[PDB]
Amino acid sequence: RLLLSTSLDAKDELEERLERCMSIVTSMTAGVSEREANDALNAYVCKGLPQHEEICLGLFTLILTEPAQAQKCYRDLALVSRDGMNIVLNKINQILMEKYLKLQDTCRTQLVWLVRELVKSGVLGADGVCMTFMKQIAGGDVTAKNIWLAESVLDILTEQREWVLKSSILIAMAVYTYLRLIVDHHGTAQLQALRQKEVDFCISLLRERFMECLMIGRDLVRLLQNV
Amino acid sequence: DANSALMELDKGLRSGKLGEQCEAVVRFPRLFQKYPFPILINSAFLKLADVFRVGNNFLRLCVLKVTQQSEKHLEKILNVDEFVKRIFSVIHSNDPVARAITLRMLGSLASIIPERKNAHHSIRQSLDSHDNVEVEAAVFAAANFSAQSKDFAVGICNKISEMIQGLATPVDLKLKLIPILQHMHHDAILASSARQLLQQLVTSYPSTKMVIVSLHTFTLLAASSLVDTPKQIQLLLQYLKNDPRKAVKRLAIQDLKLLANKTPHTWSRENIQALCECALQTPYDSLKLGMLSVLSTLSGTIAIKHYFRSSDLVKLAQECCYHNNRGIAAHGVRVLTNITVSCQEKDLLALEQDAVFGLESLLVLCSQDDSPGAQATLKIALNCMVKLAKGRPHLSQSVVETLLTQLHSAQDAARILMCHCLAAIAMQLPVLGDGMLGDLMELYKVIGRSATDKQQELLVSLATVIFVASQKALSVESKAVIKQQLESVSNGWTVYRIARQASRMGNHDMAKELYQSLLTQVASEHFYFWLNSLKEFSHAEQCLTGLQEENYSSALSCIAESLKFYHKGIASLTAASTPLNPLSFQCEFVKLRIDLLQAFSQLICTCNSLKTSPPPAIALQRCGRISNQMKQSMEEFRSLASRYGDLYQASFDADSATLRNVELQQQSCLLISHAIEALILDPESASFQEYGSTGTAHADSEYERRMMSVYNHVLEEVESLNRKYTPVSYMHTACLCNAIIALLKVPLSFQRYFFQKLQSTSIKLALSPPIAVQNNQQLALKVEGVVQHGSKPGLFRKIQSVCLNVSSTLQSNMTNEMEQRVEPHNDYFSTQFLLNFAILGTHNITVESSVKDANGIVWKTGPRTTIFVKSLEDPYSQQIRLQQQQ
Amino acid sequence: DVSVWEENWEDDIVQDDFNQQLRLEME
Amino acid sequence: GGRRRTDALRFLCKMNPSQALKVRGMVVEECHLPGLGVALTLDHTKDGVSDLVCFVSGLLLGTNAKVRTWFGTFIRNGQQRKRETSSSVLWQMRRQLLLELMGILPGLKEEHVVKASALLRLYCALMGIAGLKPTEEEAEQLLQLMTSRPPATPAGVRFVSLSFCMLLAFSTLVSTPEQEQLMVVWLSWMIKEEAYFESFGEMLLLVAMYFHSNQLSAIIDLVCSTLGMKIVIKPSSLSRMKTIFTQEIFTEQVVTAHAVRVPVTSNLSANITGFLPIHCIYQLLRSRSFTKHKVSIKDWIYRQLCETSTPLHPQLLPLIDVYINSILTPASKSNPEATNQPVTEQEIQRFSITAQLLVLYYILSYEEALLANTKTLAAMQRKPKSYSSSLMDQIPIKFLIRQAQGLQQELGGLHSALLRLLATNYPHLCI
Amino acid sequence: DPSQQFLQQSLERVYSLQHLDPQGAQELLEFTIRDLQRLGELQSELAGVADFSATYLRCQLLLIKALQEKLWNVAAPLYLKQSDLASAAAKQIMEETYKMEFMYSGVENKQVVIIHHMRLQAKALQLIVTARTTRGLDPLFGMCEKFLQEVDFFQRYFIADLPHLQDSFVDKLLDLMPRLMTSKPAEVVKILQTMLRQSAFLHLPLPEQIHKASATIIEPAGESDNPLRFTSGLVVALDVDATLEHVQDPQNTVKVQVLYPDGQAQMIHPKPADFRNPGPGRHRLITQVYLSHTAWTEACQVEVRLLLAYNGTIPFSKPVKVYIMPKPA
Repeated sequence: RLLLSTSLDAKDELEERLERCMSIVTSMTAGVSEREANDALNAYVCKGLPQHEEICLGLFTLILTEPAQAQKCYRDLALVSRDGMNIVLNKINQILMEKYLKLQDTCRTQLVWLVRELVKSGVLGADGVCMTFMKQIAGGDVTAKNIWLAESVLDILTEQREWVLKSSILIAMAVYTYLRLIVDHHGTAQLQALRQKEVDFCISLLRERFMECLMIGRDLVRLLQNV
Repeated sequence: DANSALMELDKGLRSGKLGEQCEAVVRFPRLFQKYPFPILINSAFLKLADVFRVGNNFLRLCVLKVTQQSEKHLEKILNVDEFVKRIFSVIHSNDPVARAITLRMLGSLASIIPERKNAHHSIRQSLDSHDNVEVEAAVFAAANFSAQSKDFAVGICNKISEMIQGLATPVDLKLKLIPILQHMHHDAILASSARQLLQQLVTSYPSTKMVIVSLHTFTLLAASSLVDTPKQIQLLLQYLKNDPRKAVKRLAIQDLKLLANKTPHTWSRENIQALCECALQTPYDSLKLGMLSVLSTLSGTIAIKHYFRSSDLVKLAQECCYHNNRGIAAHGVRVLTNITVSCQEKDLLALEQDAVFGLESLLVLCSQDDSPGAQATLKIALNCMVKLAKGRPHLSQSVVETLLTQLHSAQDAARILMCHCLAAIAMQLPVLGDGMLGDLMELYKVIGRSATDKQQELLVSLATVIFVASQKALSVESKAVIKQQLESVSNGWTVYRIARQASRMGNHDMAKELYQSLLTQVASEHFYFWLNSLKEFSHAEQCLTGLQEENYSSALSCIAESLKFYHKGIASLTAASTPLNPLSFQCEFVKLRIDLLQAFSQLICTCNSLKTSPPPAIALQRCGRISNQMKQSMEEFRSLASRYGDLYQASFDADSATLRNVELQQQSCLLISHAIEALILDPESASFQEYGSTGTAHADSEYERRMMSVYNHVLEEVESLNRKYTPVSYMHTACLCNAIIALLKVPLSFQRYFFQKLQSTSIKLALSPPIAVQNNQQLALKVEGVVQHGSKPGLFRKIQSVCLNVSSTLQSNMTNEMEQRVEPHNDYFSTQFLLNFAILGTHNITVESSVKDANGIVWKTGPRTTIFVKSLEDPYSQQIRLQQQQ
Repeated sequence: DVSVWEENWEDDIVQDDFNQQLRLEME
Repeated sequence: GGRRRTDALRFLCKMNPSQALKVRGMVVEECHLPGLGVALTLDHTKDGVSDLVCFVSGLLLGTNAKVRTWFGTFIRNGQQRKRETSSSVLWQMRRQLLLELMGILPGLKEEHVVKASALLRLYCALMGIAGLKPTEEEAEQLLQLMTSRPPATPAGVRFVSLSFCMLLAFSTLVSTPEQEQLMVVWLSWMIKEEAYFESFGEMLLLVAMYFHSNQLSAIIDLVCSTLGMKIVIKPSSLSRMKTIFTQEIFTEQVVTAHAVRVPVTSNLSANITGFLPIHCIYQLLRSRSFTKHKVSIKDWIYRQLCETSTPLHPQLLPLIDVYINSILTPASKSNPEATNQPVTEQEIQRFSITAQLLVLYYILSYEEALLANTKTLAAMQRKPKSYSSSLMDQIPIKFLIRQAQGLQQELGGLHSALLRLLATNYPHLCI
Repeated sequence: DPSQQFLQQSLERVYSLQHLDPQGAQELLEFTIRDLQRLGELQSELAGVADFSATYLRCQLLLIKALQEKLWNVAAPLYLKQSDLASAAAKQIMEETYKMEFMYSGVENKQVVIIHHMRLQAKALQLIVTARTTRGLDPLFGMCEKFLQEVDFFQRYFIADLPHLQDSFVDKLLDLMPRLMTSKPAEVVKILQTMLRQSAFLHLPLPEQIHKASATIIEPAGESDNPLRFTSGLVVALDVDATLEHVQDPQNTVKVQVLYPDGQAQMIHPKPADFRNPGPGRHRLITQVYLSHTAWTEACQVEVRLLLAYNGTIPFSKPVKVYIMPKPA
């Protein structure tokens, strides 16, 4: 399977929808060359709306499955998406904030790769994905995997600071969240370098976007006093 | 990346703001140019069709522009059904503008989706609408679909008949509707029905605009459908003779011009008779000029032969050649020139003088007019007299005489064109008369202080005719020429072109002087070395002019001195080679010239050795040393001929003249080899059938003609000595070395491809590869190459099929030999080969590329690319082999 | 259109790179 | 055995001098006994250009790579062995070249410039392919040859470019400090010269920008392209040269001044490739250098845009975008194009359709920048300096965009940007 | 019918105007073959006679062009076969004569005589060029004896038709037959060379009804990137479907051919049972061709084509190709 569980775990109807998506996306491909595969795929997508959504979710799950298949299916999704995958991004948000407790590590890495691809490509609505993924970071915890995930999304945001600049509210969300992470994190030399990177980025955002930081609220001062 | 760029462009489409949306839409065709990948094209067009369906009218028009521009890419659409379905949905919109844009979209897409019935019904419905924009769009789409489909064509033919017959249609829409009928050439009965409709149209709508449009459409229909061309020509002639309007007559002229250019053979004697009668009767200069242009175009084909003496055409041509208007005179004299050259009937020989004198009158008329129309008429007249001289030498003499008489008083541009014509005359016809040379020298003298700007081209053309005229060497007149150049030119480029012409015509001493004078002006390295090499080659060839008949010691001395100068020149030349324009042809040609001269030197040495090394007392094996040396000489000359053939095959880009020159060099090598064989090695085997029409061949150059003459003389000399003497007689060597000095007497002539290279084509020859592969899994290699071109692709040759040959060898054996022929098919071919390697070790894979032209000749042109591959087996196979090797 | 001489070398509508540099070098 | 065979062939050739060069050609063809070929050339030599120079240049710079590799291995082995005992013919050839060097040195005479450049190319071929370590006297003569001052002819431009590439390729040649300061005063004099730019100035600007950006690999590519062979240059030497070059002879101010002095690339387009002065101007403008150094870039940009051919060079649109962005600096900004005769005469002494479209795109993007900045402004009252509405009347926007639509595939990005501008700011023209 | 009489008058024009100079003859021949091809494309009914006449006139054009080549006024030692066109001309005329004889159905004896006459002229041209290039007397004697044997075979085969071939090449050869037989190889080759130049152009009689045969493979269709994966050494069977029209004896004459991407050109004989006739004037062909080969480094394309065998074989349809990926053990 994809999500870690056992026999006693409830049969998750969302996961069964994902399994049906696996069935249709894989069995329709049948290991043929990508040309006829995407031809038939576009036919099935344009047949109707629910099957279009099913194909999109199948492509999304394939992006979480295997690296080469993730590359090919992300290519096919960008090629065949009709509405720009906005409701697909909505379902991505739902699956993310609901099933992150059970998500496998390889699926986590491939989902992070998909998030980086979406941010770099500048697909509309990526700000929502960024801020809901940001929301899942638990404060006051020192788990290695969570800290690695925080560092990875921080790297994504730093390389695409201009995409943050064009997203007005995301500036405030990111700076506040990274201040909270700063007051949370300390103890190790790697955490010290991470602290340096975070404080440099936050100071740069605060100076360059002071007017945008005005609407954060008085809790900004609360974070300031501790650092 | 392709997909990255695609979606980064797509996010602009979704932006909502119209500016970004239309920006992305018009950005799409560039993306197609970057990535001609059918997956990407299909997805992009689906997105285009979606935004076309949902977007506003301006965005739809932008998508229409993109579809029209991206015509070449849309046949690679996979999901044509969905694409056209979502495109077609907009046709139900009440907005007439949207319906018009959709109709235009379908018309653009008609190539990939003909025979689609709902689209046809949509076209048919909109044709009878009220909104003029929608009706015009429907007309355009109907044009496109009728061009593609067949059943739609007859349906629209019927609808257009009943619509034009109807009274609701306005005049302008009727004008727009008629040229739809030009696509009714899908079958005979449909074309005939369209012909009846057009006849009805011209009868019942006699005003200017629609008779114009209708009879032009009938002309195009008849051109496409060849069945009704004679009656169309008859109808056009009828409208030319009867209709009084000037515009209708001029269209008749243009349509007859088109038909003459597209099908001269279909014309009958009656049609030409009618056209000549029309030309005689009409008084207007413009109509006469046009119809005489049509007649002249007809005369340059087989229509004259079908026409046939004194007749209407001859009388018309004679009358028009003396007409006041320049164009009418030009076309008339061209008709006379064509009729004289084409056939040798008695009345034509009687009237050939009339053509010449009329041509002289036109020449004196246009010699000082100095206008672009005058320049065009002068070019026509000069081309006509060049062709006439090529046909009539006894007329060519008087042609040369009048050309020289009018040269002195003509203007500068007229003099340039006259000199070009005279150069052509002299080049094709050898016996021009050295009395020409005095007039040309006198003209060259006075022009030395004529002008500064246009004086340059006149100088180079005059120098060209001087060199072509001087079949023999020069004199102090060359000193006068160089003195005038140094005093007045002060430009260098003209000096370079004059030296180039000198080297072309064999006046190598003049070339040496000019190149030596010109060395200081240059500024680069490779150009300096190139000029120095040309100077040394000219000096080496001027050394060749010192030969005299029957003197063999001085002959060997001159050959050795020329070898010295040639070696210096080739050192300088191979110093001039650079990655940009590597002098490959020049280097190989000079190497082969050096090797040929070395072969002549060794052959002279052997002819001297016949008396210098008497036969041993131990001893046609008596003269053993001479026999062995003649064997070596035959081997060397055979190898030289083979290498000249290799150069010929490699010089695919070269023009006809360069190829003929290289063929002449190879023929000289073969002549010497055959002379050696017949005289020495086996006169019994020399059953030559050389007796024939060899001397009657039409030589296109003085150098070629002299080479063929010496070939014939040497061949007949060899035959007389076939059996008359012992095999190692002194007469054999005497005749042989006489042939050598006779061949070397004529100066080497360079050609276009030595200096100027055109039709530059190469092969990238990409492939799918320091390399190794399992022996059990035999290698499958995919090869593909784009065929580059420079300016005009098919100037001289036209690549008709690429030929690929690949070989395999170890120890770096010919184990994988197969030939494949593949066409460029849009100037980018591809194919694969299957090769096997039974022997474990180092294998070299040599892949060769050859080009087959339209004529069927095979040209060895492309890269001799080679790749190394290692041969090895998998571990477990080797393990079981070792274990079971009992 | 027609041309007075077919083997005329002064036709310079198409100039190759070698002749392009050579003309510019000394003019 | 080899020496005996070479001596026998020498005696044979001296016995039949006329066929000596035939033996040399056979030597080259068979790729056997190069020392014999060099000795035969030396013997046959005894003003023009010496046949030895032509022969060695042909061997080194010829098409056949086998001959090049064979001759290079020969000369390298000859240099390595015996440490100049004067026995090998290689030292005789080098002494002959030295005599030619002393012959060409006097600035240079009128026609001697081309021969000197040819000798420089020959020595470049040697020190690059052969790996021949030059001697101290060789280095001194070469550096004396670099320092000369030809009479600013196209041959002079070629010579100075070759000499500059020479200095770039081999920092071991200059070596000691007095030769170094000699070369820097020579470089300063070359900077002060103006007639070279009618070329050398373009590549000089290019190498200065590459050093500033530290794109040493690009330096190697440009130098190899200019000379005409591939050479391994060991970029550490280039860093050592770049130190003094940038810190003393090319600061940002002086290179900016030279760049505005540099002529434009006439009829630029995608047909001509590689880096160009437009790229250098774009990099400088990205760095905001002109406003720092108080230099009027506007005239250069205008004259460059006037000179354009039908295919669109990709760097033109970013250049115009940055230049417009350069007009909106708070303290001091680059001068915008004049409302007077440049723009007006561009839109009616004909000018290219591409030039008209580019300048029109400049006007429209400038209007957008005005609308974007005037929202904030916070600068001097002359900061907008907007073009007169009367000027906007003369410029035919619809006709030029029709022409652009006709010529789309040559001007892809230009056409797309133009349509964006039309739709976003002239919707009434988009009915 | 306007089209039928148009074709008739065009052919009559060619037959009347063949006596022009070589330039005019070549131009008229080119225009006529273009017109005949355009008529065949435009009307499918006359496509048979149109393509038949186009092939015959193209044979005549190839014969005419060869006789105007440069080598006829250069001595045999100076000849070089790299620039030669006569050999290729003879080869193309041979192939087109075979196409004329076998491809088109409904051809009567009165057309076969002219087709074989053109074949004889092509063989004569081949003899001429081989004599030109070679120098040994014995191969000339052998080749000339073989050519005379072919002439004898032709004239004995069609004894009832010689009066209707007046002024032709074979008629003039028969008039000079004893002299040709007795003469030396050089004299006979020269006299037949100058005889071939002056030969008249026979008037081809149009058949009452004639259709060209054609096949179009449809089972692989235009193929796709998808390769037929299977283990190496073993055999993968590929279906073959084609629509054959106007083939006289398809169960015997038609042979399926598959070309691997190398010198190995395997050939197959479909059994007569699989051929089925759904309607008159056509033939369906269902075949299951079997293909095997060793392991390949990656998927490659394999060509399959229809051949029309006779008593050799000729190409018969558009060469379709398919992708094969033989996986290892």
